[PDB]
Amino acid sequence: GFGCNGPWNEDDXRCHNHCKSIKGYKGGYCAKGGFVCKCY
Repeated sequence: GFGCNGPWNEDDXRCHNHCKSIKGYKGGYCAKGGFVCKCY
């Protein structure tokens, strides 16, 4: 996923910052297995 490329590399901060220039997302984090960039 976005930034979250697996449990060996969780870029919570490319995840938080794909979502966070897009109005609608205040942030995000690696949710599922370090692969899914879950944003809110």
